[PDB]
Amino acid sequence: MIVPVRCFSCGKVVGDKWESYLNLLQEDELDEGTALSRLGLKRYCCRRMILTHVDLIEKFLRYNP
Amino acid sequence: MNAPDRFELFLLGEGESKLKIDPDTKAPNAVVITFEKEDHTLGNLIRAELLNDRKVLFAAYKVEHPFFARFKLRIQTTEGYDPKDALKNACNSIINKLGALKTNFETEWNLQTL
Amino acid sequence: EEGPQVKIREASKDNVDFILSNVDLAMANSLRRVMIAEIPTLAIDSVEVETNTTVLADEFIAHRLGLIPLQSMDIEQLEYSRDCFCEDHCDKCSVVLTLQAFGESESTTNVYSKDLVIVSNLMGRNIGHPIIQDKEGNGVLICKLRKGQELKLTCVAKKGIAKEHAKWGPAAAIEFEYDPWNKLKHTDYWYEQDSAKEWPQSKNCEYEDPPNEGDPFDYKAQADTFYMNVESVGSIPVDQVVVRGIDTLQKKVASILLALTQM
Amino acid sequence: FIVEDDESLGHKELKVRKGHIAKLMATEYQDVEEYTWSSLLNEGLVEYIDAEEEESILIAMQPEDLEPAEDVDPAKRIRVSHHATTFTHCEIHPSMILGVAASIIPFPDHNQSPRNTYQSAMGKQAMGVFLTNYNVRMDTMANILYYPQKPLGTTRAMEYLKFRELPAGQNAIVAIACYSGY
Amino acid sequence: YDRKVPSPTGEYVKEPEWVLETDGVNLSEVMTVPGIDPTRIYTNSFIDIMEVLGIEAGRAALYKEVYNVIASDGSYVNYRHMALLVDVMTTQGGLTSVTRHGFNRSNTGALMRCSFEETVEILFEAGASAELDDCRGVSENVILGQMAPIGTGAFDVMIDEES
Amino acid sequence: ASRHGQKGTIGITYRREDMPFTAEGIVPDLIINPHAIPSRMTVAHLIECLLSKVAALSGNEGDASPFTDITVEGISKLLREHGYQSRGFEVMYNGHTGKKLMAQIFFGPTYYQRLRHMVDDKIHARARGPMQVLTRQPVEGRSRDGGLRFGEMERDCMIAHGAASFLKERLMEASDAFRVHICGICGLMTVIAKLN
Amino acid sequence: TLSHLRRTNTPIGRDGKLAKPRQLHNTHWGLVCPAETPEGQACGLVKNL
Amino acid sequence: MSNTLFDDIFQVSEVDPGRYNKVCRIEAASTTQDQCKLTLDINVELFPVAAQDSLTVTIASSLTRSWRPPQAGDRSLADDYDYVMYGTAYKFEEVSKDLIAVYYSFGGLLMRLEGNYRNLNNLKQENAYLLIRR
Amino acid sequence: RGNLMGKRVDFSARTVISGDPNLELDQVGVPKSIAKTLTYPEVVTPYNIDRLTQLVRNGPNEHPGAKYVIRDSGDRIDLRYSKRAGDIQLQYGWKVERHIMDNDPVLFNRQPSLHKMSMMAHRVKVIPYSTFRLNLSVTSPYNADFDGDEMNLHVPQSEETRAELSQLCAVPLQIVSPQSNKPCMGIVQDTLCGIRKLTLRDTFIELDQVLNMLYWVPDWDGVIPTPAIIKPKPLWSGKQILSVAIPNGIHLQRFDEGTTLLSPKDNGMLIIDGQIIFGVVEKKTVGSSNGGLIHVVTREKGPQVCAKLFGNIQKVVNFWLLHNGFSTGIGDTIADGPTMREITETIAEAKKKVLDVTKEAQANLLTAKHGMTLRESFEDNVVRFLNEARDKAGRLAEVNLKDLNNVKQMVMAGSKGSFINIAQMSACVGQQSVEGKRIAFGFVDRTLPHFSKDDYSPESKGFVENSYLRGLTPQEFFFHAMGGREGLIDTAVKTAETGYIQRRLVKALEDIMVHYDNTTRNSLGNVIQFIYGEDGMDAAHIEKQSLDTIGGSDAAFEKRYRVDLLNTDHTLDPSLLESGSEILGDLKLQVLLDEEYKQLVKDRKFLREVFVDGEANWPLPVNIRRIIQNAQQTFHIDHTKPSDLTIKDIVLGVKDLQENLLVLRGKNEIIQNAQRDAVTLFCCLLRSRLATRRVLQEYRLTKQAFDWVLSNIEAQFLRSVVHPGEMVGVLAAQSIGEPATQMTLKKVTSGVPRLKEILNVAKNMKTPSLTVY
RNA sequence: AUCGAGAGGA
Ligand SMILES: Nc1nc2c(ncn2[C@H]2C[C@H](O)[C@@H](COP(=O)(O)OP(=O)(O)OP(=O)(O)O)O2)c(=O)[nH]1
Ligand SMILES: [Mg+2]
Ligand SMILES: [Zn+2]
Ligand SMILES: [Zn+2]
Ligand SMILES: [Zn+2]
Repeated sequence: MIVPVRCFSCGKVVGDKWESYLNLLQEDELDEGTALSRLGLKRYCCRRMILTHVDLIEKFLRYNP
Repeated sequence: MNAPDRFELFLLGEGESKLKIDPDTKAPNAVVITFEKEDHTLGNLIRAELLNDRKVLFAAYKVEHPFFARFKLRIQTTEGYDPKDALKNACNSIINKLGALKTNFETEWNLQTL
Repeated sequence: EEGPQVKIREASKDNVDFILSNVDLAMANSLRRVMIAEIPTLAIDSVEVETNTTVLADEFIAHRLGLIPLQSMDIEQLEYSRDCFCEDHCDKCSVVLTLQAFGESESTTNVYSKDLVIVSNLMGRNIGHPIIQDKEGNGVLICKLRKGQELKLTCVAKKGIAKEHAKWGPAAAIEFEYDPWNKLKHTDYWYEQDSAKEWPQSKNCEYEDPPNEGDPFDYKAQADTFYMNVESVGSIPVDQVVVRGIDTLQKKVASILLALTQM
Repeated sequence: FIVEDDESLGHKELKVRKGHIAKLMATEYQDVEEYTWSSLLNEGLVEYIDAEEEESILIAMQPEDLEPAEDVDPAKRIRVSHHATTFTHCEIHPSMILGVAASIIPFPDHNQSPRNTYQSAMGKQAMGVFLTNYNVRMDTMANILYYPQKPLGTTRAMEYLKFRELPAGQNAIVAIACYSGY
Repeated sequence: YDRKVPSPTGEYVKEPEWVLETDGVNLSEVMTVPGIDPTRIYTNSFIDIMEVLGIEAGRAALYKEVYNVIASDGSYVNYRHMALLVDVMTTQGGLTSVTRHGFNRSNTGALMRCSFEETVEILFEAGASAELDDCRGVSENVILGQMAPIGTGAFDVMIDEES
Repeated sequence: ASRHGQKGTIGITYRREDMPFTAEGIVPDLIINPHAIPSRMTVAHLIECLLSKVAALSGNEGDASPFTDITVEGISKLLREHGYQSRGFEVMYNGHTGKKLMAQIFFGPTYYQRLRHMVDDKIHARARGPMQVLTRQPVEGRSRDGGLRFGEMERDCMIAHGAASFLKERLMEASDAFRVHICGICGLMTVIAKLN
Repeated sequence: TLSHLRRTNTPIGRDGKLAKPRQLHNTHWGLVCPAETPEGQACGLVKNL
Repeated sequence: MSNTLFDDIFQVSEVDPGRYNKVCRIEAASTTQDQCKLTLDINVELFPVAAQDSLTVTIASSLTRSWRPPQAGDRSLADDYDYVMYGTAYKFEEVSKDLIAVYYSFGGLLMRLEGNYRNLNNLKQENAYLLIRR
Repeated sequence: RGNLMGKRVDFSARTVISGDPNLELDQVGVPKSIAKTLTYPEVVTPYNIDRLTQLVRNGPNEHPGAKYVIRDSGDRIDLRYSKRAGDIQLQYGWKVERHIMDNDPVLFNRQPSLHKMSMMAHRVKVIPYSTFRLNLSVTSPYNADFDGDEMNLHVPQSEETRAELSQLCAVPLQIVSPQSNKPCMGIVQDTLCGIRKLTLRDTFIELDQVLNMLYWVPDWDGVIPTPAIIKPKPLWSGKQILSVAIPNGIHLQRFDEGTTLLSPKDNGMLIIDGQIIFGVVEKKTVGSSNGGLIHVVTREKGPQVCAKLFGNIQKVVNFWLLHNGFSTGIGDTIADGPTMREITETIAEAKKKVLDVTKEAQANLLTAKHGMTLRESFEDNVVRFLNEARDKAGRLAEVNLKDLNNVKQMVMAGSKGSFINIAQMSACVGQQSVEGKRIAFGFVDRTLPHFSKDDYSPESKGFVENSYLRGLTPQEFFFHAMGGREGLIDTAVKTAETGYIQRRLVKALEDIMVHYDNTTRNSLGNVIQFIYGEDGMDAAHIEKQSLDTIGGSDAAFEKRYRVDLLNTDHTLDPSLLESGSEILGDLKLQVLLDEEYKQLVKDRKFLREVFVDGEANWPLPVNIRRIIQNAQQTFHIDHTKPSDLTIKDIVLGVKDLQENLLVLRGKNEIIQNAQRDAVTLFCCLLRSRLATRRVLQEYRLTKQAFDWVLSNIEAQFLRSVVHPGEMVGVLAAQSIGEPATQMTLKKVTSGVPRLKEILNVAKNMKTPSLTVY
C-alpha cells in the first residue's frame, strides 16, 4: 500500500525515493543501511518511513479485473 | 464529528476582537488582555519583551486551555506609566529586532555559494 | 546592523545551518514555531474524481495528492480563497490541475507527480508547478495501474497555512540547540558512573569554550547564541523559509499593534 | 528431535547432522534433490510425541548447550546446567511453545506474564491488511490500515506467521514523558 | 505473643507470653481444663462462641472476625459500618445469615424480599397466608414508582397560613 | 496499544510546534506516560524501543525472538557506536517555550497498534425515544437510539445519597410511568374507566 | 483469522468434586499456548494451540 | 520601622551535602562567645562555602506589598553583603536555664541559632532577613 | 429485578472518558454532540424570557439553543421542522426544552457502582471533541482509567431534582468519605510525582518562571511574595510558590521519622498558616491520607474552598512539570557492576543453603516440627529460604538506585510502583506459586520432561532466579505462566463472587436508616441500634485523635495534670496566671482542683479498662488539637504575659460545655442517661486537653480566646451529629462491600473465601481454631 | 421488531 509521501513525524518528502531504493539494493548490491543513507535519509524518523515499509500494491495489482 | 474545523485557530469568528482590554480589580494599576486566535508563538515573545523593560512590575501569559486558541496576558506598571503603552513599546521593540535579523541574514545569505 | 546576528555555517539548496547571536530564547523559539507552521504555501485542497479504476481508493489518492509539494515562490501574490470575491475558486485565488493516466503496457503503468498538468491561467507567476528533486526526473509515486486501469482527476490547489493542515508546511525538520556544554545548567544529566563519558559531545562544542572545573557557577549569564539548521521541502527555497519566517512573525506582531490603534 | 547414542566416535549425540540441514536448505534456495519434512521423519530423525509418551522420555532444551562436553558474560541471563545424562530427544526450539498471537510479542521472556496474555487478546483486535483481495470480497465491516509497517523488532516466528507481509500496526516514534498532563 | 500490659511504675511495657494455638474446635470442654485462663480463651468460630458464651459474646466475636478480614488486608473501614452489619445479623436472637435462608424470611413485606433471589416462591405463599405489605421499605416504593421514605422523603412538607 | 499489553487512548492531540523536540529536530508521533511502566513491569517495552532505535539507524532488522543472547548491554554498545546515548535517552526542548527540559527523555521507535472501538462508534445519547412494546420501556442498543439502564446498582447509590425525588424521577418521568384506575372496595385494576 | 481456526473449547463439569480445569497444567508444555487465552468469561477453559 | 537585630562573626567547622547538589547544611562556631553555635542551610551554587572559613552573619528586619526588581541600585539598600535571604521564624526553643535558641525558615532552607543575649532582640515576627558576607 | 428494580431510562448518555488537567474538580466535559442531544424542561419566567427566546431562535442545530416548545394545551412544537420556527412568541407559563449548557448539574457514574461516590454531581462544561472529560483527581472514587473506560451521565428534569443533586450528590460534598473517615480523592501521577520534585530543597525557580506560576492560580491576590533568596540572583524556592495555593490559617504538623524541627533529611511536614516551613510534599501530605492537607482544608475552610484547592495545586504543578519534564528508561532498571555480581552471590548463597537442608533431609537427620510432616517442614523451609533471597536481592538493588533514578522517584513520591517492582525488574522475580505450594509435579515425579524424576531443587520447582532485564529461561517462562494464569483466574472469578457479596449485603441492610430520634430502625420499626454507631455522630465528621489520659508514667501523669495550690513547688507560677500570688494557699479552690484531678483519675482508669491494649489513637468527633492551634494564632498570643483567666473560669467552664453537647434531646431519665453515655468518651478527651494545668502552662489561653475555643467545640460537635434521614443501610453495605472487591491474592483462611464463610454463617468451616491463654 | 447463541469491551 504505497510509500508515504512525506514521513509522518518529520515532514520530508519520502515518496520519490522508493524507486531508487530498490535499485540501490538489488542492482548495486548495497546494504539497507547505506541505501537509506545515499537517499539522503539521515534521521531515523525518516528512515523507518522506508525500511519498515511494506509494499502491498504490487500484490494488489495481481488481480485481473 | 465533534471535531471543530481547523480554521478556527487563526480566523476570527462572529464579533470577536483580536484584543480585549480589562482593568484588574485585585492589584492597583494592572490590566489583563485576552488575545483571540493566538498562542505560545506570540504570548511568550511579548512576555519576554515585557520583562527587559525596567518600568514593568509584572508580566505573565497563560493558555487557559489548549482546546481553544486564546491566551491571557496580565501586565502591571509603576505609577504614571500606562500599561497599554508598555505593550505598545514592547511590541515595537520586537519588530525592530526582527527587521534587523532579516537584514543581517540576507546580507549573510548573499555571501554564500551552493 | 544593530541587534540579532546571523552567521551561516554550511548552506545548500535544501539546508541552511547557522548561528543566531544576541537574541532572546523566546524569539529564537518563536522563529522556530512560525517557520514550522505559519508561512503560507500552496497545495491541492480539492479533488474531483471523474474515473478511478485503480486498486487504491478515491479518498486515499486524494489524500496522497494533498501531500504532493507545489512550487510556491510567488505565493504572496496569490490570494486566499476565503478572501476572494469569486464563487468557489478562480485564477486569481487557485491553481487548477488535471491528471490523466491509463494502463498502456503490460509492465505496470506508474503515475508520477511529473504527470500532473497545469490547466488554469497562471498570469506569468511562478506558482503551482509540481516540485521534482528526483534524478530520474519524475518525483513521488501517485498510484499504479495494471492492464486497463484508468485514473482521471481534477485538483484545485489553494493557499494555506500549515496550522490548517500539515500539508502546507514548508519546513520538514528544524534542528535547534543552545549552550552545548551545560554551562547554564538547564538540564540535570542522567548518569550511571560518569556524566560526560556517557553522554556524547555534540557537533556544536567546537564553537564554545569548556567550563573549567576551577570556575564557579555563572548565574548572571542567560541564553544566547543558538545553533540551528532549517530544512525545506522545496515549495519555498531555504533562504526564504527563514526570511518569510521572520516576516510573518513581524506581520502578526504588528497586527496586534495596529489593533490597539483601532480600539 | 531424536537423540540416540548412535555414535562410534563418542557420547550421546543428535541423530540429525549438518549435512541434513544443508539438504534442507538446498530445497529453500531452489525456489532436483527434493528434501522435505517427510524425508526427515521417514529417515528417522524427528518423531511425533504426544503428552502421554512425553511421560517416559527426557528432553533437552537446546541442542548445542545441553549436550556438548564438560569467562561468563555478566549481561547474559543465568541458565542452570546439563545435570542430565540420558537425553532421548531434544527440542526443535523453545520458542515454539507459544501460539499464533503470542508469537508477535518481542521479548516476552523479558516481560511479566499476565501482560503477555493481554497482548494476545488485543493482537486479534489490531487493525490492518487481513487479506490481499479485500477489495473483491463483500464483508460486513472490514478495516484496512492505510500504511502497514513490518515492525523494526521481529520474532523469528513471524516468518511463518506471514506477519512480515501483512502487518497491522505502524512504527510510531515514541517519547515516554510527563508533558502537559493530558 | 507480644502483649502490652501496665507496669507497676505506670507506663506500658512489652510482656512476652506463651499462647497455645489449635486446629479443630470443641469449646464446651476446652475452657474447663485446669491450668488455662478461662476468661480470655478465644476461637475463630463465632458459631461455637454463640452456643457456649451467649448471643452477645458472639456479637463481639462476629465483629472481631469481620474486622479481622478487612484490617489484615491493608484496607480500613469505620467501626459503625461493620457494627451495623453485625448488629443486624444478631438482633433476631440468633445468627441470621445474609442469604435467602437467613434474612429473606423475617416477616418483612412480600414486595421487598421479591427483589432478592427466590422471586415468585415468596409471592405464592404471600397470596396464601394473605400477607399485607406495609410499604415503608425502599424496594416497595421503587416498584410502585413513588417517593421513598429516604432523606428527602423521611418527612413531609405543608404550607401553613402565616407566618 | 503497544505490543506489550500496555493499552491506552488519545487524551489530546498537539501539533508539531507545541510538541517537545530533540536537537536533531525529531518530534514524537506519540507520548505515553511514565506512570504506566513500573507498576506493570513491562520491561520488554523499553527493550523493544532500544532495539527499534538501533534498527532504524543501522538499516538492519531487530531480533526480538524470545530465548537468545540479546541483552540490553549489547544493544547499548551498538547504539553508542551510532552516536546517541546508550540507554534510550535524548536531551529534548520544550516546544512551547524553547527552554531545554530539565530531565532528559527516553525516545525511540516502538511498534504501536490501532484497535477497533473508536470513540465515534461508542458515543450515544438519548432524550425520549422508541419504546418496547411489552414493557413500555426504552430499547437496548444504540443501533436504534436506545436508552441506558439505570440498574439496581446505580439505584443503591441514590439511596445512600438520600436523593429520593431523583430516584422517582428516573423511574417515572423517564422510562415507565402509566396512569391506572383503582376501585375503592376491591383493590384491583378492573375499572372500565370511560373517560371524556 | 489464524488463531481463530486454532481454538479449543472445553465446557464444564461434574458431580464428585474438583479438579481445577481453568489452570494451566505442566503437560500443556508444547501443545497449548501458555499466554494466549481470553480474560474473564471463559478464562483458561478456552485455549489456542 | 527599621533596625538591625543581631550581629556576630562565625567560623565554619562542618560542611555537608546531604544528598543534594545546590544546598549544604553548615555548622559554624562563634568567636569570643563560648555558648553560641550556628546551623544553617546555604546555597553553595550561588555563594560557595568551604570548611574552616570565617563568615559574618547579620539579621536585620527591613532594608507587605509585591516585590520590586531592578531600580534598587537606584535605591539605598542595606547590603554591603554577598548572600541574602528572607525568612519566617517558627519556634523559640529553650535549652535549659538562661540559654535560648531561635528557628528560621527561608522558604525551606532552615536556621538554628543558640545563645542568650538575644532575648529582647529576635521577636516572634513574620519578618527577619539574613545577611552573610565575605 | 430487570424491569422494576432497574429500568432503562431516558435523558442519558455514554462515551469513552479522557483526563483533563486544565479542567476543575467538580466539572465534566460533555461533548457538544451530546450537548445538543440531551435536554431540560424550563418554564418561561420574566427573569429568563429574554435569555430563553434567544435560544428558541437558535433552534436545534446550533449549540446554545433548543428543541421543542410546550404550550398551555400541551401540544408539542417541533422546532426542527415546523413553519413557525423563526417566529414563536414565548408566553409566561410555557415550557422550553433547551440543550444543556455550562454549569448545569448532571449526575455522572461509572459501573459497577458499588459506592455512593460512584455517582456524583458535576457542573457541565460543554466542549469540542467526542470524549467525556473529567478531573484527574476525581479518578479514584470512580475507579476509572483512560485506557478505554466508558462512563454514564443522567440529566435531572425538575428544579427540585437539580437541587437534590447539587446539594447532596455534589462532588465537593463527597470529598471526605464516610466509609473510611478520610478523604477519598487526592493528587495523582504527574501532579503527585511532580510536586515532590518541586518541593525539593534544590528546587529554585527564577523570576520569569515564577510570575507565570503566580498568574496561573486563579485565586491569586496579585501580590508577588518575597523571594527566599535576594542575593546575587533573586531565586524563589519550590515550597515558596506552591504555598500560594495553600489558603490562610491552614495548620499542619506530622513528624515522619528522623524529624527534629531541623529536618536533616527533609522529613515530615509543618505548615504554619499557609506557608510551608520544612519537608518534601508527597503522598503522605497531599494524597488521600488520614491526617493530610485535604482532610484539613475540607473541615476547616469548606468543601467549596477545598474543591478549588485541587484545581490550584494542579494548575501550578502541572505547569512546573510541563517545563521540567520527567521520563523512565531501561537505564533505570540497570544496576551496578559490583551490585549485579553481589546480587548473584546472594542468590548463590541461598542456593547452597536449600541444597544442604535437602541433603540433611535425604539422610533422615531432619527433626520434624511439632504438628507438621517431615515433608512439610522441608517445603516450609525452602520457600522461606528462597523468599529471603528475593528480598535480600531486591533490597540490595534498591540501596544501589541513585536519587536521579526515575523509578525510585515515583516510588518516593508514591505515584506508582513499590519495592516488589524494583526487585523483580532488576534483581530477580523470585519464586512462582500455584495454589499455595510451589510448582508441582505435573508429569510423573517431575515438573517438566526436561528434568529428572524426584528433583526437589529450586530451579525445578519454579524459582525463577532471573530478572526481567536479564530475561527468563524456557523452563522459567512456563512456570511464571502457570502462576500468572492463576491470578487472571480470580480477577475473573473472585470479581463476580464479590459482586454477589455486595448484592447480598445491600439487599439486607437496605431499609436501615436513622429516624428523627437517632434510633436506627428498619421498615417494620424494629430497633437495630438505639443511637447510631453507638455514639450518634456521622462518620464523615469523625477523625483519629489521641487520648493522652491513657499512656505514660503515674509520675509523668502527675507532672502534667496535677495542680496543688497548697504546695509551693506544685502551685501555678504567678508568671502563668494573672492572679497567681493571691491563689497560692486558698481552700475553696483546691476543692475544685481535687474535683478536676479526681475525674482525670476516674477517666484514666476507665480508658485503660475499655482499651486494654492501651491504644491511645482513636476516631472521634471534633479535632481539638487543631482548634487550640486556631486560637493561639488567631488571637496572636505571646508566651510571656500571664493569662487573665480564673482557675474558676476554666474548671467550671469546661463542665458547662460538657452540659450542652447534646446528641439526644429527650428530657426524661432514660434518654438523659443515654445522652450521658453517648458522650462519655468524647468528654474524656475534652477533659484531657482542657485541663487547668495545660490550658495555662502548655498553651497559654486568655479569657476571650478560651471562651471562643469553647464556642467552636460546641458548634463543631452539633455539626458532627448524624442527620435523620441518612440511609445507613446501604451506607455500610457499600462500605464493607467495595473494599472486599478490592482484595486480590500461616494456615488460616483469610480474604474473600473467608468473608464468604462469615456472611454465609458456615457450620462446616475450613480452618477452625481455639486460642488458649 | 421477538426468541436463542456466540465473540469481544472495561
Ligand atoms: N497508587 C496505587 N495504584 C494501584 C495500587 N494497586 C493497584 N493500583 C493501580 C495499578 C493498576 O493500574 C490498577 C489495578 O490493577 P489492574 O489489573 O487494573 O492493572 P493495569 O495496570 O493492567 O490496569 P488496567 O487493567 O489497564 O486497568 O490500579 C496501589 O496500591 N496504589
Ligand atoms: Mg481500566
Ligand atoms: Zn521523519
Ligand atoms: Zn477566486
Ligand atoms: Zn372493585
